[PDB]
Amino acid sequence: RLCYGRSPTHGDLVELGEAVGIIAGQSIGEPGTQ
Amino acid sequence: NGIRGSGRSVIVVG
Amino acid sequence: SRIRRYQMGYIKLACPVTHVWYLKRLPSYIANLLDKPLKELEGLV
Amino acid sequence: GDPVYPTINYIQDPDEVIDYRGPDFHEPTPNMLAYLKEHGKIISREEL
Amino acid sequence: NEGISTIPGFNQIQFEGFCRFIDQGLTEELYKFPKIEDTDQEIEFQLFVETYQLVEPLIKERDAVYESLTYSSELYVSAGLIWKNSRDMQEQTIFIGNIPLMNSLGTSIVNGIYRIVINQILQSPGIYYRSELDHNGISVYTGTIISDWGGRSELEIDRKARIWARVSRKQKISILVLSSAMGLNLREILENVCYPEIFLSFLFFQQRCELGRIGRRNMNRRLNLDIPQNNTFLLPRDILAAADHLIGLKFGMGALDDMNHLKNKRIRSVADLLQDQFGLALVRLENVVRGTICGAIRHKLIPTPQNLVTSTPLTTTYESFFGLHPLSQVLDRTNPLTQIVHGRKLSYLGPGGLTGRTASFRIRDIHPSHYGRICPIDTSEGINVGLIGSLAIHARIGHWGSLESPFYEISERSTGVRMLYLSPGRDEYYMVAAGNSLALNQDIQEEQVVPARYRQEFLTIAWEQVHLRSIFPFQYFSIGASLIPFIEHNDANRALMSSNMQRQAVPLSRSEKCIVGTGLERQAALDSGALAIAEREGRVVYTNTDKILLAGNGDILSIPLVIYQRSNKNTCMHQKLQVPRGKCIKKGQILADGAATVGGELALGKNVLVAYMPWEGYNSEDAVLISERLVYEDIYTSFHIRKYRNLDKNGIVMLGSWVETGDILVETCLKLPIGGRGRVIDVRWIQKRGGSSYNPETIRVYILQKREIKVGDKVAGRHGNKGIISKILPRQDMPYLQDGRSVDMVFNPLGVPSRMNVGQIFECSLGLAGSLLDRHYRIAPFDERYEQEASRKLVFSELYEASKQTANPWVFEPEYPGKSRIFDGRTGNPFEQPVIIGKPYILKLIHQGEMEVWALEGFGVAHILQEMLTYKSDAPESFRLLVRELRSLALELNHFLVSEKNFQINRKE
Amino acid sequence: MIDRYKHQQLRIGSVSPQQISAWATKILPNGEIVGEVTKPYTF
Amino acid sequence: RKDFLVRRVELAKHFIRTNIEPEWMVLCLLPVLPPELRPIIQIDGGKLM
Amino acid sequence: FQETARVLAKAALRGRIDWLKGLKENVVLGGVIPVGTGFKG
Ligand SMILES: [Zn+2]
Repeated sequence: RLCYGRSPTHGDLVELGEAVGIIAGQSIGEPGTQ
Repeated sequence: NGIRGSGRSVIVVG
Repeated sequence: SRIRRYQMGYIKLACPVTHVWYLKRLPSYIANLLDKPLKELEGLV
Repeated sequence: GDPVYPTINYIQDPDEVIDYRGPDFHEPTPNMLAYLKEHGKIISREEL
Repeated sequence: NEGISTIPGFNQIQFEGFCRFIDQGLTEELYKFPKIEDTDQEIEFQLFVETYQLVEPLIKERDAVYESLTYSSELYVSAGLIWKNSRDMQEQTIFIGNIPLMNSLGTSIVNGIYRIVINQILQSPGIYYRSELDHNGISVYTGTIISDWGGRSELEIDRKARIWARVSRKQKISILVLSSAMGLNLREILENVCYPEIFLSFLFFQQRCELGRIGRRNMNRRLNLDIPQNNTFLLPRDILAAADHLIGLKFGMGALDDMNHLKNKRIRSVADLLQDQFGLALVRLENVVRGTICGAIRHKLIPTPQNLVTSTPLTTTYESFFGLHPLSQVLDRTNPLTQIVHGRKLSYLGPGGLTGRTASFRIRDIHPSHYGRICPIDTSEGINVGLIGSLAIHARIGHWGSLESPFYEISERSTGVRMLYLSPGRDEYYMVAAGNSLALNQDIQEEQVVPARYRQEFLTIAWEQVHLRSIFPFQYFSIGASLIPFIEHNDANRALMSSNMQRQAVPLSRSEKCIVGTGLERQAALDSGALAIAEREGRVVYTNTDKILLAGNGDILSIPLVIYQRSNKNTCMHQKLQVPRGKCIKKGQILADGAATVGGELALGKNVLVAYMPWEGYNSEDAVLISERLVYEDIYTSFHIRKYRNLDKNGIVMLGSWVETGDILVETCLKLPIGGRGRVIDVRWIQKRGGSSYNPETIRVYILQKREIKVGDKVAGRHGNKGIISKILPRQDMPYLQDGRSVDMVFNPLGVPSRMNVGQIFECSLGLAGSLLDRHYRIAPFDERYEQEASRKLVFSELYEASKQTANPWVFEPEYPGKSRIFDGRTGNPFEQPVIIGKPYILKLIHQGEMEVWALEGFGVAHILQEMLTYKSDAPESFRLLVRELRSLALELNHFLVSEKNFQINRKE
Repeated sequence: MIDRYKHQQLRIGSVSPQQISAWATKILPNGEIVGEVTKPYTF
Repeated sequence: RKDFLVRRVELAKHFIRTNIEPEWMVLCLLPVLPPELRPIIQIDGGKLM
Repeated sequence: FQETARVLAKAALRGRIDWLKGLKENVVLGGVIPVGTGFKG
């Protein structure tokens, strides 16, 4: 949790069990269309 | 060869 | 009828044959295990 | 002011049936069978 | 000679193609038929192309479609020359097979289904001299010689001479040895080619040499040879001149070529495809007759040419072609527009063509040679973008597979005026200018500048240098792009969107002509085929709903009428009468109307009063808030026909039955699906299939559904505006004008600056003016060539005339011309800003994975994902399927769930 | 905080000429061994 | 040559401690895919899918 | 996902034991994905 940091979805530390990899992949891929 | 081988409807604004 | 979908069969072969991707492919595990180039073995087969 | 190109060229009567025998329409397209039968490309059933 | 003074017919391309085919291709294919000589003791003959007789079909068109038989014509040839050894000529008229016939519109009926043949674009045989960029040294100049079949033979050039060919597998194919093996002497080889110094310093016949007729012309044009047109073989002098031009281009004496140029591409038509199919059928027939000869000599019996030949190969070949070829497609009978815009399509993909992903990005973009020949607007959206295009209006095939465009000479010659058709390669050398001559600056009027096009480049030149001149308005656009009024005020993207949406129009019950039009709807309705045109002159002596009787010079001609028939895409077809009894008519004039046509003009929609304003967020997105008047006044009502206690004794549903969702009519009994309910108009028992068997697989039933305009339907205009109906409001709740009339539709104004459409406002204002003045307007595109701001004057003059003749000052208000103040329907208070008021022409439209798993895993809903996967699939079923598929290839899988308490392994199967 | 310690191991391997018989060979009432396809036509 | 030799060493070290015999690469017996996994809808009037 | 030919051949030759510690592994298997509500402990 401390290496990742704060999640922009809710505004606190990332909860255990959150798929940060899929979120990162989507957040990097979806701006490529525009 | 063995190796190689909900209702969709329009949405409106409410 | 799911037992039919799960049941399988077997066929006995009079002469042995060799897997498709164990030989022809660029990584030839049989050739690497037999210390012989692919030319002769291809020939035997 | 008034336009240089006359507007009367654009005005068309609403209850008007278009006459295709006019200066701005091509010749009537004949039936393919009759057109090819007149020129002798296709022979009739009796004449055969 | 037609098309130089007026717009040509929309079906002339396929007409002339089929005529050329049935005129020359059949004989050309029968000439190349081989001769089979056998059966010495028996009496036989060979294939003599002397009779060549085609008999008219016995069945009629109506009958064929009704009974699902192909409409075709018989072929009887009396191919008799001489026997094998009997020394007596035994000539018998043998029946080879049946050849399909094309209608006047271009559609062929095969097995009861209207089918069309779409043209194809591909490169032409010849040499191109492409300069491939080289990383090291000078740029390598590679010249590719294309043959008629599609072969490729390249010639490379390195820093040195290094004249090698790419025909062989190796990089160096010894072009010198290849030229020596051709049969030419070495001395003559070094003496014929120019610059013999570098030549001396430098130390297949199946498809490559078989160049086509156009290939020889292209090679003689690109090079400087004078080989006669009869020769169609690749001579060694061709390769010599190719090497000479390549080594000359290496020194700077040469010019590269562009494969995107229309002069480098050839247009195939229905004639070429049908000729190839006839050739394949003749090959099959030769094989069949050889086999039956080998069988008859075995059976020891003298055969008969009638019994020796079989009518199977031709029929089966044409059936397979019309059924499985990518170019052969079914006709789209949604509206009379799709019937005329479907034959004008050009396809880059297909047999021997570029694929979807294989095609480079340079092929899809527009080329300067496409002007007046290929529409720059029409393009099929999707993965196949840029590969499907529409043929221009003033375009035809130029005897060499090249599409040409008309042009007008403005040079001081003997005649001074001649509409010339110019090939895409010949037009580039002339000065083509599209500009008016309304300019005078104290000169001879010939020193004035004008935008012109020369060598695929735009430049402004004087009026003395121009050679040709384009004078037709619809010369550069297709049928779809032309039907858009005020196209100069819209973007090309919205023009494409409107051209796509006009195809998806539903013929309504009662049709009305548009107040503001482009003037091409007349010829569209003429070439549609849904209008009964007179084939003879005379008086109409008997008018009835079923037929019309025309009496001319004693002879009486009976003309049937389509009464509530079904199209291919569930659309009713009906024809109404427009001529009273006892009036005179001429050939080519309308006797009966048609569907989506009134008065000989295309009518795909109605005129409705429309205001542009935000209304309670119901039109925040692209959405329309319509009035309830369109529901009870039968404005946007349409018919749809689908095919599949009420059951009779035999089991079939009787006529007049009102089936409902779930009712059965004939699993064992066919049931109407969800959403389908209507009156059963007619039932036909298909006891005999025509599939060569009497198959009562089922009895065809037809239901009619009158679909009233409701919420969710898509309404679209002719300028790219699209809207989904969100709410229906009563007449009392809609906004009302100062005259007291409630508006019918309310559109969102914010879309106008978003999609960049300005012509819709002109159309609305001019339609309102025409509705008040009882006038209809037909405007040709690009009216600004007459004067600057011509459309503004045309609209405002009519608005003011309607405001002054009829005392309606709210129509044209000087403070804001084109805008008027309206009121609210609920509170009766005026809005603080004026709104646009007009009567536009609104059309009714017919259309009413791993990423999800990734999103569900991102949210964190594991149970929902598991449930969704188990519902989509139905140890799980997917795991069993995978383990079975893997163990079918000698691969073992095990789950091996290990328990952490007692430390034991449990295999789960 | 001790985890739940779930352990699942999916193993892959090449089958043996002896293990292949464990899939198709089934028992019968008379006792005759069955599982072999000896006829080319299936229907 | 040395890469082939290293790959041979790596391949030979596995078979010593993997219970997988190397003579199983040839098919002395062939498996058969189940019927429903193969495309089979129904049989009616001698029809074969 | 990409080769599907040699990635299975080498795995069957080595006799690889795969522990289902991923997402798409359990997706293809059909069990609960150890992400979010499925992540226990
Ligand atoms: Zn304008």
